[PDB]
Amino acid sequence: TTLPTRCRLEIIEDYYDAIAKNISEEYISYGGEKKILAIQGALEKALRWASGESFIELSNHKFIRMKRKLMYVSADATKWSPGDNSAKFRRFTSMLHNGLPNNKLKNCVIDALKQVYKTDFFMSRKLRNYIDSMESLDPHIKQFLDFFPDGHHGEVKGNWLQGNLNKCSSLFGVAMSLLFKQVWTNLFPELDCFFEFAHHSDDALFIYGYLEPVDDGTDWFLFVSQQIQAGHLHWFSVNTEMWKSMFNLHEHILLLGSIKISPKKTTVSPTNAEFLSTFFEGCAVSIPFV
Amino acid sequence: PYYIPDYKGMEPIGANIEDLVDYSKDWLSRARNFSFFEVKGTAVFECFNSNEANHCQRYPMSRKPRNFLLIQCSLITSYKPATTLSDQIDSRRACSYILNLIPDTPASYLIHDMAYRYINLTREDMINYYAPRIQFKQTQNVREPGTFKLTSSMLRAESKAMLDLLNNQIESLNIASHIVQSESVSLITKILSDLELNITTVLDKFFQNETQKYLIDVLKKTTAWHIGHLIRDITESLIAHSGLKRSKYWSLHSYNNGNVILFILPSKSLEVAGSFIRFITVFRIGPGLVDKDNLDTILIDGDSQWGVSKVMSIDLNRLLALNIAFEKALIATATWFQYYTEDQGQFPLQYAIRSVFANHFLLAICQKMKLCAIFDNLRYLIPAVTSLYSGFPSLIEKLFERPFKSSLEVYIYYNIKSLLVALAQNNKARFYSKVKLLGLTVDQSTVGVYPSFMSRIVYKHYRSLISEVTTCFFLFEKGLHGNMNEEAKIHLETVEWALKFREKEEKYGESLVENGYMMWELRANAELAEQQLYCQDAIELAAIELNK
Repeated sequence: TTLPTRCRLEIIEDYYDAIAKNISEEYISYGGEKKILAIQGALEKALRWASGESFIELSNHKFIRMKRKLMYVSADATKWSPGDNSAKFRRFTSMLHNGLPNNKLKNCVIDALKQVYKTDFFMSRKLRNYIDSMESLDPHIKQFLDFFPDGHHGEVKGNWLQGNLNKCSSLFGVAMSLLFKQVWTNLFPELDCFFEFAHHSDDALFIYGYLEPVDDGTDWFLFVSQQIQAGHLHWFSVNTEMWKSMFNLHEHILLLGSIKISPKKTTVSPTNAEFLSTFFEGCAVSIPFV
Repeated sequence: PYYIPDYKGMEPIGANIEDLVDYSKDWLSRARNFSFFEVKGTAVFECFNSNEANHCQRYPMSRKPRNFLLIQCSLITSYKPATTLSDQIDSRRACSYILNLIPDTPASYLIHDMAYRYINLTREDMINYYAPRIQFKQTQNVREPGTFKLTSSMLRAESKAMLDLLNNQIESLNIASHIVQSESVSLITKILSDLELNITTVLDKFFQNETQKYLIDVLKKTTAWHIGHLIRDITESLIAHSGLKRSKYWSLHSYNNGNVILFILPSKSLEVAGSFIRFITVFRIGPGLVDKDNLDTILIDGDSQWGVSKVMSIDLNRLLALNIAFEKALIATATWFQYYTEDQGQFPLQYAIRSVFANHFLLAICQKMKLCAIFDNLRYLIPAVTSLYSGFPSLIEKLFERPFKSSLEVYIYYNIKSLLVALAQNNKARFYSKVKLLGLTVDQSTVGVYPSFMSRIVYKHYRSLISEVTTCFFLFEKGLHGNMNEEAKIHLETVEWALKFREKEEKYGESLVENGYMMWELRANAELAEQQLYCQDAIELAAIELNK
């Protein structure tokens, strides 16, 4: 990018790094010195919750036994994607509370975000020469030529074009994960489930706590039918293997903020020593010595 | 002494968590599809077959595979470092062999012409051709220290035809045909078998005890060692010819007792970008990096066979990569050896070391973007088939996005398909247990051996397989990722996403995408929830939760 773009991205990055380094002990896994601590705490909380047992209350003062099981999602939620909006950070920082009595620097960050919303994408000489050499295929060539009116540059919106917004995107994703956790708590006041997350660099680890029947009886199905007959229409996707529903609600909430969990590069598997060992090794070291 | 200008601010909209709870209730009250897919072994096999059919349909068929070995050489005996005296005593004898062969193709005619030109060089010019640049003298036939001239008078009709031709849509091999795959795997297996064939402080103590004893000693007698040294000498000669003065003149060199002969055509110098150096090689048929199909022609001598390759233009970056091919292969094999020792806890056999060394060497010799992309994908597919639910099919189309040109690509695709199917078949049984993780004993859905890629060994942890694929991926030079295809792809991706943004903006209004969308219109539309679009209420609520 150009110098003013670098200046604006530096302003936003510095402000968000300052506001995010303080919560690095629990949520954001800051590499180098304390990367392992937040993920270790999250895993300890998850294992402690799994060690317990759940007893959902029925209508007639009954207690149905449910098994507390966990499975983990490894996703690069904060990885830069071409389809994104830089304008969504404006309202995010508009009332992200800080210790400053005034609201001067916050307005500066808002203005920087507005300025970086606009951008122009410029052709490269080698690409122009290559396209000038027997452009044959219709769709991509025609759309590419249409995007440049003068044949040299065009207008792009939304994406910061892989600018330095890593900490800002990490904080925003942490905020949306917290929003999803609170929403899941609000929807289910009796299904005391579990959810913890930790973001390291560009990827994040999500812990989902779901419940399954122990005796494989119809008591869970009976409770689901009673709930769905009582006016709680949202229990339809909960009777059988509700961790699908947990992840789907998380994904929809994230998409509400234009954050997409890519089908590629994302793996979900139940508790496994090798899985967690690989995640810890990836968090500890990023560049192989080879 | 600076005052921050007022600029502008944003009024906080009240919003409500209960509204989003209502939306969640409405959204959960229907059928929801899971974006991920289950790994079953049959699923990955079916995906591979369907993608094979789609790739065969999309690209035109091709019956003649292209070339993969950038340099064509052979060795039967041992190799020694090349010197000026060895260079002359090999060039004379090589020209003596060449002048007894009846040409059959125009490239062979050019080779014979160059050999005749060199063997008839004057003693003064021949001596000056092997002189240090501080000592050389300008002559009539030899001008630069290691070059000579060849005008149109000496060229025959065929040679003039090839010079004129050199001076002056995308297909792919049929992957769904077992005959082509079998032929490719047989050829590559023969090449690897030839490569693996043998040729007749306290830290130093530890090194000589373990590494020097079980890696260098084992690989010293391998054919790949001497092949790499020969390729190194060839690359040194080509780099020497790459000078601006020496580029536009002919040249000739020979190595290994006149068995391997190096011919240099006048090529554009490597100072300016987009320049390729043209060279031809003649060698004796034998074990080594030999491909009969890709060879230009074969010449029959007395109880012997002599082969010549086509014109072979290479770039500066790929030339430098070849110059360090042996060292890169050795470092990759040392990394693999260390990882094997860490995983299995013992030392590798001398067959696995030879196999992995041959594989790494062949990867280093043949630098192509297709192989680099394939290994980059394989770096991520192994986690996909190791886990329970993953987006493996999209990774399969990522493998199949590029066309196939050479037999190495077919061989690597076959090996990858076998490995992935085996890994997926392994996942069938998942038993629960109770072992300690961190400070609390918990359950585990642990599946139990992981097959290797370049050898028949079996790993204890798939992190070793990831390290193996990583080492293979980094054997490709950093800079092949700046090819025309990648730049076009990234430009097109950015432009396509910008066009999608413009379409959404014109369909839903400028300010709607600009400032985000309110939630009541989201619930009255149910389509606004997508990428490149955000809900102001969601941002408000996320900010509140973070502020909490």
